[PDB]
Amino acid sequence: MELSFGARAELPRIHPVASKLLRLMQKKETNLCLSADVSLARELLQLADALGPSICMLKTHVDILNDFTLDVMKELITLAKCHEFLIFEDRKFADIGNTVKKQYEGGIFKIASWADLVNAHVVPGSGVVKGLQEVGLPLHRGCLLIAEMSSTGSLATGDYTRAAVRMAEEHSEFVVGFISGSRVSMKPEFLHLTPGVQLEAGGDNLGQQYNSPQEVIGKRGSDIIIVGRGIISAADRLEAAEMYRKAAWEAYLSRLG
Amino acid sequence: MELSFGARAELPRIHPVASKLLRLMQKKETNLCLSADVSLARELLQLADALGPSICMLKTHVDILNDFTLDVMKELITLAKCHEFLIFEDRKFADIGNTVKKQYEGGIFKIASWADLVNAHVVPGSGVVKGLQEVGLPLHRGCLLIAEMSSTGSLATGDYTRAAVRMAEEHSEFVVGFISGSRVSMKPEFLHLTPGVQLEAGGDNLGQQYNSPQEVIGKRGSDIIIVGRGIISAADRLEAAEMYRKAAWEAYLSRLG
Ligand SMILES: Cc1cn([C@H]2C[C@H](O)[C@@H](COP(=O)(O)O)O2)c(=O)[nH]c1=O
Ligand SMILES: Cc1cn([C@H]2C[C@H](O)[C@@H](COP(=O)(O)O)O2)c(=O)[nH]c1=O
Repeated sequence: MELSFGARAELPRIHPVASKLLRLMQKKETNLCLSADVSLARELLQLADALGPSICMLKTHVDILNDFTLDVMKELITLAKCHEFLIFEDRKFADIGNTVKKQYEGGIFKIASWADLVNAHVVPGSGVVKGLQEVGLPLHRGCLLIAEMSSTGSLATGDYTRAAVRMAEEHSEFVVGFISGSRVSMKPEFLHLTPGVQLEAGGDNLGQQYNSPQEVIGKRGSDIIIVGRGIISAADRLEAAEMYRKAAWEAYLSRLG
Repeated sequence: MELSFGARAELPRIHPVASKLLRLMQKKETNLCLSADVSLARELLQLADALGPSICMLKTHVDILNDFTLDVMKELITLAKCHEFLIFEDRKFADIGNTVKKQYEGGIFKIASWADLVNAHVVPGSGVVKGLQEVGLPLHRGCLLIAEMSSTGSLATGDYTRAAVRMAEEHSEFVVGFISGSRVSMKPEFLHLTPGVQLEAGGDNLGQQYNSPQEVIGKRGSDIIIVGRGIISAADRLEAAEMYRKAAWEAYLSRLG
């Protein structure tokens, strides 16, 4: 018996960040996360403003933002609050717990001070989560664990995926879901976000592999599609975002029955 | 048949950045990499200058450097040239090929412009290496693949480690070695760098596990020790670096018989 996003937002064990996300997904009829893989602050803010109404989440990539400052982040947060979407930073936390804590809080980027969500690879073992949560829990943040990857030759399969699920379900005070290609947890409190999404079949020239919104949401049971080039390379980015939103949303409704 | 670092520098298939490293290791009698996990440029540069003569490599951590600028990295290059050590940036590239390319070249940090070596996780598949290579190849950079991890619960074991070795073998134009706990390749062109090293037994409270220089160089067959807190937390970091250098160097000499 599958629950709607709005009902999942109310589950007793839901994490506050997941609840906030699920409520705005339901309100706005969007389960699309825009991957904003851009080099300029002006492009990031322009896309966030123009596409904000169509998205539940914006995945930032601050490591490639040539003119990052914390003032840009302040402005991005203003747009996120106005249009109602969460900010998910791309950075791949993937080190021992002692140093990921410093990477999350510190440096020039101060990721924990503006990202609602971050993601981590599980390869270090659960210390990666324990280190992140020492920063994320005081800042009321959530984390996604990379349980599967979309690229050719991915090693995030089999027992590796199972380890990611166990690590999430044992750190539910901080971990709110997964980056995955499919549903991997049977617990409805966890979110599933799927990159490697385009309307048409294909890939890229460096190992990316694409599946459609209907396949990943409808057949594979994921919750949210993450789309970069399928939107940003389109002539009309607003229309492209709307096409992806409508595709992902219908696929969700049809699985819901 | 074990070869000295100086002889390995002359191997037919050696990459130019590995040859440079192996030659300075032999010249200076050091197989120590300092893990400069500090948040201030002045401390980084003071450590690089004082410990430069004792190290073959300095592992930077720019994501935690609160006052990073490219001018700081210019001064680090000057010290690296003066004292003869390589610069290895910590950032754990762990994305699809198309995005890691941009992360390596771009943003504020412009890692490829100053780092001799970078490291990647192999979980995405070989596209991670191909994307980095598209930037680093003409710059005579090299990459290290994370084949094993030192932390409790590491998933970099078994077939995962074997996949890392195969990926390195198959990309030897750019991959010059491993982050590992032991020798994982039989090919002497490859470097093995081992973190999780301290003179004393123990660990940390976030899953780090330590082994001694004698164990990891002498018994486990690795080439270089990566040492952070064992040096950084000492009152006199120069004396500590010298203790680690002598331990790792004499363990290496023991192998040669
Ligand atoms: C963990 C993970 C991230 N991503 C990231 C890389 C890009 O920032 C984004 C996909 O962008 P794209 O839609 O332009 O291919 O998602 C994957 O594509 N696959 C994965 O498995
Ligand atoms: C890939 C990898 C990196 N590292 C990094 C994290 C730190 O920057 C450094 C170890 O620092 P430490 O000597 O203070 O524990 O090396 C590991 O400790 N283990 C690993 O397996």
